[PDB]
Amino acid sequence: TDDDAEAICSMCNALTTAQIVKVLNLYTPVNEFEERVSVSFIRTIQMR
Amino acid sequence: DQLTEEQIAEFKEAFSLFDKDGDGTITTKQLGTVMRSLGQNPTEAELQDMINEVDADGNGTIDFPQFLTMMARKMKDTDSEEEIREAFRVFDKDGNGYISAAQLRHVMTNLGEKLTDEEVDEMIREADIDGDGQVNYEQFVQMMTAK
Amino acid sequence: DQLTEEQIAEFKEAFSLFDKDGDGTITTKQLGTVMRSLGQNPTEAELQDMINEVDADGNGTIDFPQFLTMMARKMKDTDSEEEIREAFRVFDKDGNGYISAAQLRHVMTNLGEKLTDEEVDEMIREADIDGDGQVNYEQFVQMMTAK
Repeated sequence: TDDDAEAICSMCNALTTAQIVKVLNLYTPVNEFEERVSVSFIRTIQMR
Repeated sequence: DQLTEEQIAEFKEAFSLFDKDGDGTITTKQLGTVMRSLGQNPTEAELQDMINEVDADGNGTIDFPQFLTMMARKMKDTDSEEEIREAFRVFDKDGNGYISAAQLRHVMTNLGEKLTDEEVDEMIREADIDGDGQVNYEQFVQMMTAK
Repeated sequence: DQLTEEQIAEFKEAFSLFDKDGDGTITTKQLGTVMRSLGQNPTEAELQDMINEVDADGNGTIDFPQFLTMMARKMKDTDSEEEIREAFRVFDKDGNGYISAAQLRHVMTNLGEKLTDEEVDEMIREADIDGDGQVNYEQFVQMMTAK
């Protein structure tokens, strides 16, 4: 959710934006229940 | 099936525990709550199965004899605690018998039937589980399924 | 903990006050009324437990010496106003410091032993919060103190 995006933006003080987008995009669902990050989330993080 | 008289009296007592409507017949909405409070665990999909089987009339409140019959069928097949212990030890990876509270909370919230975060938080709060330090699942399983 | 002579005399005075028979013995219902009125509050289950312990076999109607003996074996020191307060807080489903009149009447009528409606209305009236439909637990405990 976008609320998750805002909470992320709150806790991303130290890391640079490029590092943040890299780490969030390169996450992969190791197990079945979790689900892959959606492109809209990347966009929201980038513009935020 | 066979149902003892004390069991029938307890079923009557539970049949209107939250019958704030005053009808005297518990609704299917809290029916699963009734069974869970009565010591036997019905699956939510199974709970919907019973609801669909019984609510064919569309009344919304289960009849008492139907509830007793399905309860007798429930006690016909009782889940073993050792099965839950095997599942918990399977979930743990290190084999130390301790599982991270955050990991278990995440597993409960995400996989399968969603569990409200407040339910999980109350589960840790009651079971003296520590978030930072992994807590043995064996003692918690024993205390919950003391039977 | 055997009873002292002064307490025995006061107990015999209460016996006489409830000695409707007038022969120095009282019935099981009268004996339970004595027990409840004395300040100690053994549950209806507990009252039945002591009744079955005596079995009304020594004298048919319970006499004063048997009452003293059962006191000697059934001192009730568990009564405590703070225990009443914490039990009331646990009983409060809402947890907002107010126990709903509807909730308490429904519990008394159904949960545990069946309680008559007149008595329940008596408690709701004596709480003096009958109009609101939700009795404050704190003030209820403050007059529980005399109970």
